[PDB]
Amino acid sequence: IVGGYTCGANTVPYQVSLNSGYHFCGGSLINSQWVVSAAHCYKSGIQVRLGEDNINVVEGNEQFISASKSIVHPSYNSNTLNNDIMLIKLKSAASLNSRVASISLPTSCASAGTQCLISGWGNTKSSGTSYPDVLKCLKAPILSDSSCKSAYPGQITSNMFCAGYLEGGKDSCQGDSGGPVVCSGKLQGIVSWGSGCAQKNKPGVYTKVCNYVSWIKQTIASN
Ligand SMILES: NC(=[NH2+])c1cc2cc(-c3cccc(OC4CCCC4)c3[O-])[nH]c2cc1Cl
Ligand SMILES: [Ca+2]
Repeated sequence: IVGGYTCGANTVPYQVSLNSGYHFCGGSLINSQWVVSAAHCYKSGIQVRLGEDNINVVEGNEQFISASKSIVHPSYNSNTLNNDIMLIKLKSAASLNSRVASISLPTSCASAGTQCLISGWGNTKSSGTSYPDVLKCLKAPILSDSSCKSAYPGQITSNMFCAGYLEGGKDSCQGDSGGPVVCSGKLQGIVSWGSGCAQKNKPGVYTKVCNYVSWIKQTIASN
């Protein structure tokens, strides 16, 4: 997160860190045994780390659970990043409490201007790499589809939306990938892609979760 602030320990209880010997992507807990992340964060050997604040220090509240299976969307396209969503089933259910809790899936899509919270342990510099130890937060609005398409002509599908600031300075970045975009208490987006981080007129592009709720529900129900 570039231009964001320290969230505060466990203030984002649905935030998870996907770890393979180091933090590589974020994710969101949607129930005690399932997490939603981005398809481009897929790899084998994933350990899901819940209740984390400093990812390099065991401070208490952490639950480390191995992923039993990861389900990348069948129509995921790695060239366009269209359908960039993946479901990870945990080997055992997590113990939910005030520090580890799930986030609700949306019943409707959000509108432009809706302010959302994006969080993660991704890079905090736009020019260079600085990864943080604790969780960073950024409040950002969903942009209108004309502004989004004008920024990325020909690259936005109906399963994506842009959020952020066209003036640059505040944005999500690599490492925040797969993590949550929460608006009014509902998971509306997944950190997917953008041109650089916090560059002027190049907002972040997010997977539009409201278009996948029946898919998530049917897939969970059958696995
Ligand atoms: N807000 C933005 N401008 C932005 C920037 C990046 C940058 C990435 C990104 C860059 C390099 C590698 C990535 O994933 C690899 C690391 C782990 C597996 C795939 C990214 O997600 N994702 C991004 C997502 C966004 Cl929304
Ligand atoms: Ca920790």
